[PDB]
Amino acid sequence: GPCYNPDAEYLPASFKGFSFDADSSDSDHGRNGAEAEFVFGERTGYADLGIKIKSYQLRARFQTNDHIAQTNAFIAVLESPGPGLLVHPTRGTVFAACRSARVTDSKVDAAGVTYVELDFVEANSVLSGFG
Amino acid sequence: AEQSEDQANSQITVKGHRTQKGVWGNDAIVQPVQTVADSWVGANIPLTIQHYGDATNEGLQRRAKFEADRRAAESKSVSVTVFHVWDIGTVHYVEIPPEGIFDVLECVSLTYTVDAKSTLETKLELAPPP
Repeated sequence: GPCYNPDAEYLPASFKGFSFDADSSDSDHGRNGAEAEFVFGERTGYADLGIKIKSYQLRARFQTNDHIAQTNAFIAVLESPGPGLLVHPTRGTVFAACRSARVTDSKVDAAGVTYVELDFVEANSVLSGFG
Repeated sequence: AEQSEDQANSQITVKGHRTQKGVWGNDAIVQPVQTVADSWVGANIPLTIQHYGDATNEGLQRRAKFEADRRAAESKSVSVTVFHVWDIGTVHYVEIPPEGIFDVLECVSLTYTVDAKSTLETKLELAPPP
Protein backbone atom coordinates (compact mmCIF):
# COMPACT_ATOMS: atom_id res chain seq x y z
CA GLY A 1 0.00 0.00 0.00
CA PRO A 2 0.97 3.67 -0.21
CA CYS A 3 0.51 4.56 3.48
CA TYR A 4 1.68 1.27 5.01
CA ASN A 5 3.45 2.02 8.27
CA PRO A 6 5.75 -0.99 8.78
CA ASP A 7 6.76 -0.55 12.41
CA ALA A 8 3.08 0.00 13.23
CA GLU A 9 2.28 -3.36 11.62
CA TYR A 10 5.21 -5.65 12.50
CA LEU A 11 5.61 -6.72 16.10
CA PRO A 12 8.91 -5.87 17.81
CA ALA A 13 10.74 -9.16 18.18
CA SER A 14 11.98 -10.48 21.51
CA PHE A 15 12.98 -13.84 22.94
CA LYS A 16 12.63 -14.92 26.56
CA GLY A 17 12.17 -11.31 27.67
CA PHE A 18 15.16 -9.77 25.92
CA SER A 19 14.04 -7.47 23.11
CA PHE A 20 15.88 -6.91 19.84
CA ASP A 21 15.30 -5.72 16.28
CA ALA A 22 14.78 -8.37 13.63
CA ASP A 23 15.63 -8.22 9.94
CA SER A 24 13.78 -11.27 8.60
CA SER A 25 11.01 -13.64 9.62
CA ASP A 26 10.34 -17.12 8.23
CA SER A 27 8.28 -20.20 9.02
CA ASP A 28 8.26 -23.87 8.04
CA HIS A 29 4.67 -25.09 8.36
CA GLY A 30 3.51 -28.33 6.81
CA ARG A 31 1.51 -31.53 6.98
CA ASN A 32 3.32 -34.87 6.86
CA GLY A 33 1.95 -38.11 5.44
CA ALA A 34 2.81 -41.26 3.52
CA GLU A 35 2.67 -41.79 -0.25
CA ALA A 36 1.50 -45.11 -1.71
CA GLU A 37 2.71 -46.24 -5.14
CA PHE A 38 1.27 -49.75 -5.64
CA VAL A 39 3.26 -51.70 -8.22
CA PHE A 40 1.99 -52.09 -11.80
CA GLY A 41 -0.85 -49.72 -10.92
CA GLU A 42 -2.34 -46.51 -12.27
CA ARG A 43 -3.39 -45.33 -8.83
CA THR A 44 -1.78 -43.69 -5.83
CA GLY A 45 -2.57 -43.41 -2.14
CA TYR A 46 -1.94 -40.93 0.64
CA ALA A 47 -2.29 -41.12 4.41
CA ASP A 48 -2.18 -38.06 6.68
CA LEU A 49 0.07 -38.85 9.65
CA GLY A 50 0.06 -35.64 11.66
CA ILE A 51 1.54 -32.15 12.04
CA LYS A 52 4.98 -31.10 10.87
CA ILE A 53 6.86 -29.35 13.66
CA LYS A 54 7.09 -25.60 13.12
CA SER A 55 10.39 -23.76 12.95
CA TYR A 56 11.21 -20.06 12.74
CA GLN A 57 14.31 -18.35 11.37
CA LEU A 58 15.29 -14.76 12.07
CA ARG A 59 18.14 -12.33 11.48
CA ALA A 60 18.88 -9.79 14.20
CA ARG A 61 20.99 -6.69 13.69
CA PHE A 62 22.99 -4.58 16.13
CA GLN A 63 24.11 -1.16 14.87
CA THR A 64 24.96 0.91 17.93
CA ASN A 65 28.03 2.28 19.66
CA ASP A 66 27.64 -0.55 22.18
CA HIS A 67 26.66 -3.39 19.86
CA ILE A 68 29.34 -5.64 21.39
CA ALA A 69 27.75 -5.51 24.84
CA GLN A 70 24.29 -6.03 23.35
CA THR A 71 25.45 -9.06 21.38
CA ASN A 72 27.16 -10.51 24.46
CA ALA A 73 23.99 -10.05 26.51
CA PHE A 74 21.91 -11.63 23.75
CA ILE A 75 24.28 -14.60 23.58
CA ALA A 76 24.03 -15.03 27.34
CA VAL A 77 20.24 -15.02 27.07
CA LEU A 78 20.01 -17.42 24.11
CA GLU A 79 22.10 -20.01 25.98
CA SER A 80 19.69 -20.09 28.90
CA PRO A 81 18.45 -23.60 29.79
CA GLY A 82 15.00 -24.53 28.57
CA PRO A 83 12.58 -23.18 25.98
CA GLY A 84 11.08 -19.74 26.38
CA LEU A 85 8.62 -17.29 24.93
CA LEU A 86 9.30 -15.75 21.51
CA VAL A 87 7.59 -12.83 19.79
CA HIS A 88 7.78 -13.54 16.09
CA PRO A 89 7.35 -10.23 14.25
CA THR A 90 4.59 -11.64 12.02
CA ARG A 91 3.22 -14.56 14.09
CA GLY A 92 2.96 -13.07 17.55
CA THR A 93 3.70 -15.00 20.72
CA VAL A 94 4.92 -18.61 20.61
CA PHE A 95 7.04 -20.86 22.78
CA ALA A 96 10.29 -21.69 21.05
CA ALA A 97 13.78 -22.92 21.90
CA CYS A 98 16.92 -21.58 20.28
CA ARG A 99 18.74 -24.12 18.15
CA SER A 100 21.56 -22.13 16.50
CA ALA A 101 22.74 -18.54 16.55
CA ARG A 102 25.56 -17.58 14.22
CA VAL A 103 27.21 -14.28 15.13
CA THR A 104 28.83 -12.55 12.16
CA ASP A 105 31.11 -9.71 13.24
CA SER A 106 33.86 -8.36 10.96
CA LYS A 107 36.28 -5.49 11.58
CA VAL A 108 38.36 -4.44 8.56
CA ASP A 109 35.34 -4.88 6.30
CA ALA A 110 32.35 -3.60 8.27
CA ALA A 111 32.97 -2.33 11.79
CA GLY A 112 30.04 -1.10 13.81
CA VAL A 113 27.42 -3.69 12.82
CA THR A 114 26.93 -7.20 14.21
CA TYR A 115 24.53 -9.73 12.67
CA VAL A 116 23.00 -12.79 14.31
CA GLU A 117 21.28 -15.57 12.36
CA LEU A 118 18.82 -17.27 14.73
CA ASP A 119 17.05 -20.62 14.39
CA PHE A 120 14.13 -21.44 16.72
CA VAL A 121 11.80 -24.44 16.95
CA GLU A 122 8.27 -24.67 18.31
CA ALA A 123 8.89 -26.26 21.71
CA ASN A 124 5.64 -27.26 23.36
CA SER A 125 5.59 -28.32 26.99
CA VAL A 126 5.09 -31.95 27.95
CA LEU A 127 3.90 -33.76 31.03
CA SER A 128 6.67 -35.89 32.47
CA GLY A 129 5.79 -39.54 32.71
CA PHE A 130 4.11 -41.25 29.80
CA GLY A 131 1.78 -38.32 29.31
CA ALA B 1 7.38 -64.99 -3.21
CA GLU B 2 9.92 -67.76 -2.64
CA GLN B 3 9.08 -71.43 -3.17
CA SER B 4 12.43 -73.14 -2.62
CA GLU B 5 13.24 -76.85 -2.79
CA ASP B 6 15.69 -77.48 0.08
CA GLN B 7 12.86 -77.76 2.63
CA ALA B 8 10.55 -80.32 0.99
CA ASN B 9 10.29 -84.10 1.35
CA SER B 10 8.58 -86.82 -0.70
CA GLN B 11 8.12 -89.65 1.83
CA ILE B 12 7.95 -89.07 5.58
CA THR B 13 8.26 -92.32 7.53
CA VAL B 14 7.19 -92.15 11.17
CA LYS B 15 8.39 -94.95 13.46
CA GLY B 16 8.31 -95.36 17.23
CA HIS B 17 7.11 -97.69 19.99
CA ARG B 18 3.80 -98.60 21.61
CA THR B 19 3.23 -97.25 25.11
CA GLN B 20 -0.17 -98.81 25.89
CA LYS B 21 -0.88 -101.06 28.87
CA GLY B 22 -0.02 -104.73 28.38
CA VAL B 23 1.24 -104.39 24.81
CA TRP B 24 4.78 -105.76 24.57
CA GLY B 25 7.12 -107.52 22.18
CA ASN B 26 6.52 -107.32 18.44
CA ASP B 27 3.19 -105.49 18.69
CA ALA B 28 5.05 -102.76 20.60
CA ILE B 29 8.51 -102.92 19.01
CA VAL B 30 8.06 -103.99 15.37
CA GLN B 31 4.69 -103.07 13.83
CA PRO B 32 4.32 -99.29 14.49
CA VAL B 33 5.37 -97.57 11.26
CA GLN B 34 3.75 -95.33 8.65
CA THR B 35 4.81 -93.78 5.34
CA VAL B 36 2.95 -90.65 4.25
CA ALA B 37 3.75 -89.04 0.91
CA ASP B 38 3.47 -85.58 -0.66
CA SER B 39 2.75 -86.25 -4.35
CA TRP B 40 3.88 -82.74 -5.32
CA VAL B 41 7.62 -82.49 -4.58
CA GLY B 42 9.25 -84.75 -7.16
CA ALA B 43 12.14 -87.21 -6.87
CA ASN B 44 12.85 -89.47 -3.89
CA ILE B 45 13.71 -87.09 -1.05
CA PRO B 46 13.03 -89.48 1.85
CA LEU B 47 13.00 -88.74 5.59
CA THR B 48 12.35 -90.35 8.96
CA ILE B 49 10.92 -88.26 11.81
CA GLN B 50 10.57 -90.55 14.82
CA HIS B 51 7.66 -90.43 17.26
CA TYR B 52 7.66 -89.89 21.03
CA GLY B 53 4.38 -91.10 22.45
CA ASP B 54 1.94 -94.04 22.17
CA ALA B 55 2.68 -94.74 18.53
CA THR B 56 -0.68 -95.64 17.01
CA ASN B 57 -1.29 -95.90 13.28
CA GLU B 58 -3.38 -92.74 13.49
CA GLY B 59 -0.75 -91.17 15.76
CA LEU B 60 2.00 -91.97 13.27
CA GLN B 61 0.13 -90.72 10.20
CA ARG B 62 -0.97 -87.62 12.10
CA ARG B 63 2.50 -86.52 13.22
CA ALA B 64 3.53 -87.28 9.63
CA LYS B 65 0.83 -85.07 8.09
CA PHE B 66 1.60 -82.32 10.61
CA GLU B 67 5.19 -82.10 9.44
CA ALA B 68 4.04 -82.62 5.84
CA ASP B 69 2.05 -79.41 6.31
CA ARG B 70 4.92 -77.56 8.00
CA ARG B 71 7.39 -78.34 5.20
CA ALA B 72 4.62 -77.63 2.68
CA ALA B 73 3.81 -74.24 4.20
CA GLU B 74 7.49 -73.30 4.22
CA SER B 75 7.99 -74.23 0.55
CA LYS B 76 5.97 -71.22 -0.70
CA SER B 77 6.52 -68.13 1.45
CA VAL B 78 4.83 -64.97 0.15
CA SER B 79 5.70 -61.78 2.04
CA VAL B 80 3.51 -58.85 0.98
CA THR B 81 3.63 -55.26 2.20
CA VAL B 82 0.29 -53.52 1.84
CA PHE B 83 -0.78 -49.98 2.75
CA HIS B 84 -3.16 -48.99 5.51
CA VAL B 85 -3.85 -51.18 8.52
CA TRP B 86 -7.62 -59.36 10.86
CA ASP B 87 -5.76 -62.15 9.12
CA ILE B 88 -3.97 -64.42 11.60
CA GLY B 89 -5.59 -67.40 9.92
CA THR B 90 -7.63 -65.74 7.20
CA VAL B 91 -7.54 -66.99 3.64
CA HIS B 92 -7.45 -64.53 0.74
CA TYR B 93 -7.41 -64.77 -3.01
CA VAL B 94 -4.07 -63.47 -4.29
CA GLU B 95 -3.28 -62.60 -7.91
CA ILE B 96 0.35 -62.05 -8.89
CA PRO B 97 0.43 -63.23 -12.53
CA PRO B 98 4.14 -62.50 -13.20
CA GLU B 99 5.10 -65.13 -10.62
CA GLY B 100 2.11 -67.24 -11.57
CA ILE B 101 0.04 -66.86 -8.39
CA PHE B 102 -3.71 -67.12 -8.99
CA ASP B 103 -4.58 -68.89 -5.77
CA VAL B 104 -6.15 -68.87 -2.31
CA LEU B 105 -3.60 -68.50 0.48
CA GLU B 106 -3.61 -68.39 4.28
CA CYS B 107 -1.87 -65.57 6.15
CA VAL B 108 0.50 -67.08 8.70
CA SER B 109 1.80 -63.75 10.01
CA LEU B 110 0.64 -60.16 10.38
CA THR B 111 2.77 -57.11 11.24
CA TYR B 112 1.43 -53.56 11.58
CA THR B 113 4.08 -50.84 11.54
CA VAL B 114 3.95 -47.12 12.06
CA ASP B 115 6.22 -44.14 12.40
CA ALA B 116 5.07 -40.53 12.04
CA LYS B 117 6.77 -39.70 8.81
CA SER B 118 6.28 -42.30 6.20
CA THR B 119 4.54 -45.49 7.23
CA LEU B 120 1.32 -47.18 8.22
CA GLU B 121 1.94 -50.45 6.38
CA THR B 122 1.10 -54.10 7.01
CA LYS B 123 3.36 -57.07 6.25
CA LEU B 124 1.65 -60.43 5.69
CA GLU B 125 3.27 -63.85 5.39
CA LEU B 126 1.01 -66.30 3.56
CA ALA B 127 0.46 -70.07 3.22
CA PRO B 128 1.01 -72.17 0.10
CA PRO B 129 -1.69 -73.27 -2.34
CA PRO B 130 -0.39 -76.86 -2.81
